[PDB]
Amino acid sequence: TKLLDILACPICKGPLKLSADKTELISKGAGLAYPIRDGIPVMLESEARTLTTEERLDKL
Amino acid sequence: TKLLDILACPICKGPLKLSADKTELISKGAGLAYPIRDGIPVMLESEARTLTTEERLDKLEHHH
Repeated sequence: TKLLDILACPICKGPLKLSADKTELISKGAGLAYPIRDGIPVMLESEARTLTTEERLDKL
Repeated sequence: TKLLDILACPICKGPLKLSADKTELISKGAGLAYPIRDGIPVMLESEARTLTTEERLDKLEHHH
């Protein structure tokens, strides 16, 4: 069991992925990216970054 | 690399370990366990459980 498997999106309760630059926790389920600051995942809609269009699309 | 490699205790900045029952992020460096509530790791001292005497001791592998 790994941490990323039990954390969930504060807004949609959906799965989170570690961003490629590893500074955020991505919630596609909500079109949001929670920032990781001072070593804490900042789970607040107020602090989250809105995913860009390209980020919301499916690479597939 | 894994998430636990990037996260640090907000108090002492030391490593964090997922607890046995997976409901807490323990910070031995701070003697606290941060609860994970409904998928959110609430990492504030005011919300943490202070580690017991047994948890704070060094893990003894072999007999003595």
